Amino acid sequence: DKTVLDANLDPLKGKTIGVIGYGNQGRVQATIMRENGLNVIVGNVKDKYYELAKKEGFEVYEIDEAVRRSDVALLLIPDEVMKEVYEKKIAPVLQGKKEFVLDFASGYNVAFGLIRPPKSVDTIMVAPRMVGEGIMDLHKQGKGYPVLLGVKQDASGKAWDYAKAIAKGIGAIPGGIAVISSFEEEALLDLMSEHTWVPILFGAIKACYDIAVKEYGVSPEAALLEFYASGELAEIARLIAEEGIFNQMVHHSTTSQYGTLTRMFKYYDVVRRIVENEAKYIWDGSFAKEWSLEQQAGYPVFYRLWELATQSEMAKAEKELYKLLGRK
Amino acid sequence: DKTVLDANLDPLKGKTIGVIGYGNQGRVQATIMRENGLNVIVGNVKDKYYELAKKEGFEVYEIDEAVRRSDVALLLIPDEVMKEVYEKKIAPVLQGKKEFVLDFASGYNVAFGLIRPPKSVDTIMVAPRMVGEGIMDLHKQGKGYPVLLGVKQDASGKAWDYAKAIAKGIGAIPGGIAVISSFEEEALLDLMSEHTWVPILFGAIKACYDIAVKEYGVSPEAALLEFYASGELAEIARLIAEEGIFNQMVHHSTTSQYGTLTRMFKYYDVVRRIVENEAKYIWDGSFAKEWSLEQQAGYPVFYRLWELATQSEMAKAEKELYKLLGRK
Amino acid sequence: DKTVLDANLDPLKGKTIGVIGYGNQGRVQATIMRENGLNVIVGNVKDKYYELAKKEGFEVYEIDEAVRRSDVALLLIPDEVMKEVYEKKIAPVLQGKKEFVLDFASGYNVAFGLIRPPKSVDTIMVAPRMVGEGIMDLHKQGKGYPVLLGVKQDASGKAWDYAKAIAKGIGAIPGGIAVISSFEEEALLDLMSEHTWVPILFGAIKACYDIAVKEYGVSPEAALLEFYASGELAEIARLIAEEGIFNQMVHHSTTSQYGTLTRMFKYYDVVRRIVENEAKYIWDGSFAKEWSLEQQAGYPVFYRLWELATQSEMAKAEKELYKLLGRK
Amino acid sequence: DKTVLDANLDPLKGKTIGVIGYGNQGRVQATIMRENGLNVIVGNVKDKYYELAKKEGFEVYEIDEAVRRSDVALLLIPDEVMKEVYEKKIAPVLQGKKEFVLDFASGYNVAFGLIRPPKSVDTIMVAPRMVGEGIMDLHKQGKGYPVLLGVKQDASGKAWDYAKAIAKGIGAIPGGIAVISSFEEEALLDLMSEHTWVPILFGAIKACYDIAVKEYGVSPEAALLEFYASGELAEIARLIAEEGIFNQMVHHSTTSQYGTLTRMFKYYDVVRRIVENEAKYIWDGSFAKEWSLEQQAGYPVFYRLWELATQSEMAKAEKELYKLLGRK
Ligand SMILES: NC(=O)C1=CN([C@@H]2O[C@H](COP(=O)(O)OP(=O)(O)OC[C@H]3O[C@@H](n4cnc5c(N)ncnc54)[C@H](O)[C@@H]3O)[C@@H](O)[C@H]2O)C=CC1
Ligand SMILES: NC(=O)C1=CN([C@@H]2O[C@H](COP(=O)(O)OP(=O)(O)OC[C@H]3O[C@@H](n4cnc5c(N)ncnc54)[C@H](O)[C@@H]3O)[C@@H](O)[C@H]2O)C=CC1
Ligand SMILES: NC(=O)C1=CN([C@@H]2O[C@H](COP(=O)(O)OP(=O)(O)OC[C@H]3O[C@@H](n4cnc5c(N)ncnc54)[C@H](O)[C@@H]3O)[C@@H](O)[C@H]2O)C=CC1
Ligand SMILES: NC(=O)C1=CN([C@@H]2O[C@H](COP(=O)(O)OP(=O)(O)OC[C@H]3O[C@@H](n4cnc5c(N)ncnc54)[C@H](O)[C@@H]3O)[C@@H](O)[C@H]2O)C=CC1
Ligand SMILES: O=C(O)C1(C(=O)O)CC1
Ligand SMILES: O=C(O)C1(C(=O)O)CC1
Ligand SMILES: O=C(O)C1(C(=O)O)CC1
Ligand SMILES: O=C(O)C1(C(=O)O)CC1
Ligand SMILES: [Mg+2]
Ligand SMILES: [Mg+2]
Ligand SMILES: [Mg+2]
Ligand SMILES: [Mg+2]
Ligand SMILES: [Mg+2]
Ligand SMILES: [Mg+2]
Ligand SMILES: [Mg+2]
Ligand SMILES: [Mg+2]
Repeated sequence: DKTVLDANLDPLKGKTIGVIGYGNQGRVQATIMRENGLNVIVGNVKDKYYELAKKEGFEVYEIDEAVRRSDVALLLIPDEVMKEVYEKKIAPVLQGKKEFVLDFASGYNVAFGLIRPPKSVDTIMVAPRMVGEGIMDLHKQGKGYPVLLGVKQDASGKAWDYAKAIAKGIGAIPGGIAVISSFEEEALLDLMSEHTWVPILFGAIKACYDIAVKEYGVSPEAALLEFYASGELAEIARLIAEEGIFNQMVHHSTTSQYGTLTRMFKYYDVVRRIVENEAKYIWDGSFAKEWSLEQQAGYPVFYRLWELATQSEMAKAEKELYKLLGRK
Repeated sequence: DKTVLDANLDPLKGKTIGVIGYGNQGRVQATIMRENGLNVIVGNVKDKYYELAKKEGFEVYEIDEAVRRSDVALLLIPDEVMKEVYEKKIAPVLQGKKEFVLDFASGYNVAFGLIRPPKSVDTIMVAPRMVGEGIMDLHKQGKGYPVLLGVKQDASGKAWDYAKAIAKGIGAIPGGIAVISSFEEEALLDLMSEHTWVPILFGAIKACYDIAVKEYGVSPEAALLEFYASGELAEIARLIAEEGIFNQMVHHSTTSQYGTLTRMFKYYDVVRRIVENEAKYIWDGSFAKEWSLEQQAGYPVFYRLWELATQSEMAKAEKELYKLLGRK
Repeated sequence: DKTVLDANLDPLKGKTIGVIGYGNQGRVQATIMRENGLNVIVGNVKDKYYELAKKEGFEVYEIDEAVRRSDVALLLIPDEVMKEVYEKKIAPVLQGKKEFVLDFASGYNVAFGLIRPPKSVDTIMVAPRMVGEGIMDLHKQGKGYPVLLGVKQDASGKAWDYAKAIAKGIGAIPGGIAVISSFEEEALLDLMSEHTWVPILFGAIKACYDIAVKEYGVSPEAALLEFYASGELAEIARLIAEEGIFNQMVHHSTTSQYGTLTRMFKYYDVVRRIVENEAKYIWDGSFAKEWSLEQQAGYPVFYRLWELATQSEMAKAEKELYKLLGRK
Repeated sequence: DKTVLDANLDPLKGKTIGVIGYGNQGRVQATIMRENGLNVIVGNVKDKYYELAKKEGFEVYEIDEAVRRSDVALLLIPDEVMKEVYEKKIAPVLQGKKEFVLDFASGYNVAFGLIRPPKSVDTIMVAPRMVGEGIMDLHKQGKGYPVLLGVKQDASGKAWDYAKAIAKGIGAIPGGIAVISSFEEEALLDLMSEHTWVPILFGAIKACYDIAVKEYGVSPEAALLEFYASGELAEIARLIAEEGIFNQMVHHSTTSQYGTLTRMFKYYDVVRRIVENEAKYIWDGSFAKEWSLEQQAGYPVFYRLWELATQSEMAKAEKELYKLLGRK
């Protein structure tokens, strides 16, 4: 199938590599690669992270100076401002090149056309799915992790070879796997989660609390303990990742199984409709517009919602309680 | 407030205690109490668990023989068959008593009237919220855990004193806390979760998979990795339990925060309606009827759904994949 | 294709066979097989049918005694009570075996999990589609008939070989055919008919009668003669089975063809919706629950409907008329 | 209650005050305060208003120069551009301070997060409800007026003391009153009016005119005279402010009272729904976004609507008429 369990490391040996940033990924992937036998450099904004990077023994020039020396570059930085940074300080230099290769962690800014490098640059993606600390939590075990790979532009007939070369250049395969997928799929997926089941889950919990309290005379403490103040969800998620989502429920009671299955097959259509709506909203590029404008206005809605959420009853009760249990 | 952080241990010292069962709770609570300085006994069906109980040094008679010797009894056994067991082998003996006390882990069978002991028995509840192994995972740390307490019938003016006595008799407070609550609240809560956000979550995930695959040319492996085959959810749940549900999201990107909050406040009404419907269905006693009948018929629906779920596309793909990653 | 026109008879020669029942199928299939050169026995409730079976020269022990002697067993008895009979008088004995094979006529009780034999028994189906008398009405002609075959559990790598062996052991192929199909498909099909076009047909006839009488001043006799008191439908059905459903209509008038076709293509969506609803109701296992409970209550609805139907106007008129025509 | 009828003047005596602007409020409040015995200064854009300010005897430096000298600052300028002005010319200087206090007239830019001063500055509000000329029209009478007060950030445990100090520093209490209220309430209120009853009123008048003319053959002049070209509304509003909204209607005829009351209680739900929608739209921060973007695009909609309104029939007729009556 489309999977790839291991591959070569030929094109990247002999070349210099440009790593932009020393955050979560940047540090991890960079240290890994240095330890994989390659000549690498770092580009960073001269601040605390720069202190830490030069600490760990990585020569760090300015961004553009690291792009002049390298024939490859990894832009391991945020998604909300990368546009301007690329426009001012990277595009000029890049125009001062002929054979180059650029790789990202996310496909947001490219899938939607906010960044359109020239045709003289092979354009690719390599994206994992962790938060970043799990990857050292796996590397010290000598394991490997899974990732997604994509190619946007090939001007060398070699983008895929560089793709798998990089893949092995970060310690994913062998030990994990590597999937090949467009920039578009990656963005679509990373967003669907952030728009569909996470917020639905949270709203459902909030509603259960509000209902139980204001309509059957229950104490906030008990509600919080049942719903999320207990680590039940965490163990469930672990068992899911280990055994399987359904096989997991065998460790539950028959009553729970019955209710859960019935209600699942009873509400599948509604959420399906919702997911359709949101995925369509995304595929078209509307959400990117919405978000970019909300940046350009001053983040008002962001502000007001962050306020409302924290000034809700549930949050205050959680505050009192977490205080009681010593939890910070 | 209604909370209780510590209390006495007076009524239970000098009396014998009857522990019915040696499963997860039974073993844990029983060993704890023995180690808390009390004279205890065990009643069990003579099978593997009986071997393990007599192994760990607990004299174990027959059930009814343990109820004749004890003035207290803890029925630490399932919720689906306990009815018959109480009718045949416990009610007679109990009628052969005057001052007795009975406590449960769950309020299902009592809140709905499937078990109505005489008026010569103080009736109570003590219910934690773990799965059971976390409690030793906390006891070896000398900590304490939270629980719920309830009283159904008082024929001694002392049910609450026995309640807190038991509470401390199992190593919850001091170290955790103890909430007081009817049998009804406990059942309502344990069920709302099993009917509202768990199945909704699962259906949403399933729908995201189905959509992404059958409508945007996406490979199954990537979908599974993004949604649940990765341990993302587990870390999120842990951070929730530690910091707070909302404060958790600070460790995410602004884009995720924005989308999540907007969509949460956008879909809150729908799930609210759903939760209303289900909670009402429960408060009335309809679900208990449904479930009892489904038992009396031969568990057909249970069977067919357990089949359909496992014969779905997502499950088969998860099978192939988990095999690849070595996960059992 | 999946069809099978003939096969072997090897595994069943040398073994003893257990036939449970001497009703329509039991007698027919048993006599056929005896005449096909096999050593067979019979198990039956000692009543009139037992008299008839021992009459026709089949040694008949008790049920369980016939299962102890046989390595195969055919449960040729009803679907509504077979559960208890299997639980009490068959499951014990079967537990007293290692290599066994069990076959049914219908898949109701198995497809829905009301009967779950051990894993040490190959489980199969062989189901024809007649009412039973047509099969002798074909055997004396040396023909063969069609059937469905299914396998639920294979503990021998041989369930299919036994399947076709049995198939030929009853005189179906060669002469007819044999289709392979799950238990589930068989039940689904046998029920869809009993829920979709039969009752719709009957209700349509009833409605035509009621309308014609109470709204255009027509005589009951004429209505009954036109609709069903005449053998028109029978000849139509015969021609359907012989030539084909559509090619049949050539023997009609052009007017009939035109009206029929137009109205058929005009009402196809409605009945489609209905059929969807009912098939879904079945696939899930709800109907089995409904029916089992209606048994457990005392067949009240059954009773009241059997009353209403017979106390309707159409039935009384049919009574008077059939009396006139000498029809019993 | 929350009201405050008079308070102290202690913290502001000995300190210098920074007044930004010399418009309606700026001039009024500044002259008042100077006349209340305080050392004050002015910051202004060097234009006509600057001429007038230096005319009236207020030393006026540049904006930032007035913020360097003052330990307090009052930003008495518009709400639509204040953002940039604060970003460029005020934030730097303010960063060059430790103990500072800032007060506004409106809470728009702060309630929605368009301006977030540091935590080393106590942030407050003092907002009246006039248009500004009424305040001298009251001061020469030695009266006092009502205002709203708010505190956004306290880094001194003294924000409220400065609040009431300022309050008395402008001649409101004693003589009027002072209410305490968040920035949020002030903005919400100032906007609800501008979105709910003003535009509804205007649309109702417009519709009455259009209807009367185009459907019962009436002359424009009469319609205009009845509806608003007469000063009826003004006298009604005055009586409202004086006596009370309802007690006002006693000076009317019984017929008017009856019709008005009935129709009021008959249409209360509709407008309630409308008001809910708009208030919700505001609380969330959507309107601020809308307005900021409409600025960033070039005020197109503003333009087109200002055109349509003036090119309507009613406006032209009003033009002809007001000309007739000599009204400019
Ligand atoms: N939890 C996470 O942060 C994960 C990030 N990703 C993706 O990788 C990218 C981020 O990777 P990380 O660096 O590990 O996360 P991060 O949030 O720590 O990235 C911050 C980095 O960007 C640099 N930076 C910040 N502001 C800058 C500015 N104004 N100008 C120039 N440089 C600036 C900083 O040097 C810093 O190293 C994102 O695009 C994301 O889609 C993928 C998986 C998880
Ligand atoms: N994950 C869990 O199992 C938790 C259980 N509870 C509640 O506690 C009760 C169950 O406690 P556990 O024993 O720890 O769970 P369990 O599922 O391990 O219960 C098995 C025990 O029940 C006894 N038993 C089982 N079948 C029996 C039968 N036919 N006849 C006589 N005795 C039989 C056995 O002695 C066995 O030890 C339930 O009511 C549940 O509501 C509360 C929190 C979590
Ligand atoms: N003729 C029909 O109505 C059709 C029957 N089938 C299927 O075959 C099976 C029945 O086969 P048949 O015997 O030919 O129909 P049947 O209605 O004549 O069944 C009566 C047989 O069941 C046995 N029996 C009845 N009550 C019993 C009891 N309380 N305890 C023990 N044994 C009892 C008797 O030995 C009797 O011979 C059904 O499951 C049906 O799904 C399939 C095609 C047509
Ligand atoms: N009738 C009104 O306009 C009232 C105003 N308010 C609130 O008070 C504030 C306005 O108060 P006023 O000064 O009396 O109204 P205003 O409209 O006369 O304010 C204009 C002032 O802002 C200065 N200014 C204008 N454009 C500038 C620019 N590009 N750069 C720097 N400075 C500029 C001018 O020097 C002028 O003094 C607003 O925030 C409003 O919410 C409250 C009650 C009524
Ligand atoms: O909600 C609960 O605590 C569970 C139960 O079976 O009672 C584990 C699912
Ligand atoms: O910000 C992202 O990209 C997250 C993801 O879905 O992987 C953490 C939320
Ligand atoms: O209904 C009838 O009798 C038919 C006719 O053509 O008249 C044969 C169909
Ligand atoms: O509309 C009018 O002129 C009023 C009347 O009573 O006629 C005063 C209200
Ligand atoms: Mg994301
Ligand atoms: Mg993600
Ligand atoms: Mg439960
Ligand atoms: Mg629970
Ligand atoms: Mg049938
Ligand atoms: Mg049939
Ligand atoms: Mg305003
Ligand atoms: Mg106003």
